Amino acid sequence: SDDHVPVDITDLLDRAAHDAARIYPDLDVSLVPSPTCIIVGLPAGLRLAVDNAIANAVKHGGATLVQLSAVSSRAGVEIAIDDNGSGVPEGERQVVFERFSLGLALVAQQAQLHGGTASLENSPLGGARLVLRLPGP
Amino acid sequence: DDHVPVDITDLLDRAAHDAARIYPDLDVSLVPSPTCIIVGLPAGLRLAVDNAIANAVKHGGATLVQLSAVSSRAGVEIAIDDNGSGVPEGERQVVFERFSLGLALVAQQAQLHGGTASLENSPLGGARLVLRLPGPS
Amino acid sequence: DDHVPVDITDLLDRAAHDAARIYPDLDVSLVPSPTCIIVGLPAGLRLAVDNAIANAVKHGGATLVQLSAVSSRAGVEIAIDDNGSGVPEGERQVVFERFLGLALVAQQAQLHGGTASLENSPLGGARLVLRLPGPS
Repeated sequence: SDDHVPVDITDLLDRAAHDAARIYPDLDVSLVPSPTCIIVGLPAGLRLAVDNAIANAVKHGGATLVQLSAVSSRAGVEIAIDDNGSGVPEGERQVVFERFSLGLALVAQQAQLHGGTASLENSPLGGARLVLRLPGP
Repeated sequence: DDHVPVDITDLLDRAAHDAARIYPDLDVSLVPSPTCIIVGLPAGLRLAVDNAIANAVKHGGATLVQLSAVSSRAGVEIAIDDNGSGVPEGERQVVFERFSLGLALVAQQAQLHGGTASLENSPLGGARLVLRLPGPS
Repeated sequence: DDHVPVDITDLLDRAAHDAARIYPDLDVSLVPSPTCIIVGLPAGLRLAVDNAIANAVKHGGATLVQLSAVSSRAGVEIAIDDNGSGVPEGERQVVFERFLGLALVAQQAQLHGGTASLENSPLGGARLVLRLPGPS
């Protein structure tokens, strides 16, 4: 907590999409225009969570399209990773957040370390929409 | 585990900055690299890097060192390249079996992370120590 | 082995943050310092820093303490400087033999093949220097 520093979430997502582009040659991955949101947290952990989300979308959902977004509000930030993959069935969302890599346990762990939550929804893109809701500073 | 998210790329950047202060006249830097997060032991990873720089300078007589990290689905390949004397091809194993020219600390850390440490010939002229570490996804 | 990689810098930071909570009317911080990883005993090294701070405050009446780490090829020099009343010159070796009482600090220095000594601090009180050899 004394370990938490300023984190430009939008910048983090931008760099995340860029590095993911180089790792996954199939992949159309981008940050959707978002206002600049700064929170206090653990930049490695938050980047890990995004990396891990993108990695599941591709390795396990077979996504060829991923969209990152950040929406600011008085409560904090809502980070979403949307993909056009096979998705995650409503019935399977729980094991998935308990499983380490389909396994998103790293995401739930980092969400919790930040006082926040990670949840799965369905994406307009066709696959999963993973949502990290982190309290603001 | 006591393993936590580690931004390998930032670790290298700090290592090079700190090394440049200990070793006057050493030209040491992180080469342009994507941000790579793994789960690992930041004190042990930093120490492995520190040890590799120290061996390059103290025993290889290096005046130029470049750190790098290359990311893949498999994880990360960290390299410490130097312009020193190098390690002859027939001598690499003995060097890894020795503590500090001795790189056993490096091998120990690589093994703790489920990866490998090895020596190659550097484009700079001296040794290239490569740590290959599995990713978290 | 008991001795494991220790980020000394991070250790000093945690020590300062916790001390700032424990002692009323204390300004205690880590001064900008490189990351120094040594191999050592984390519980014992933290105890040593904790003990140095406790001595400065409780016995020295310090209201300001600065922790710092300087690295070199030989290892790390950890310093705990204070604005308290200091340690009298005639006491500065013997204090490391007693449990005002710094035996815990000397014990950890020795376990690490290092040294602990006391000098005057630019802040007015004591400067406790702990020099630990590096792992390379």
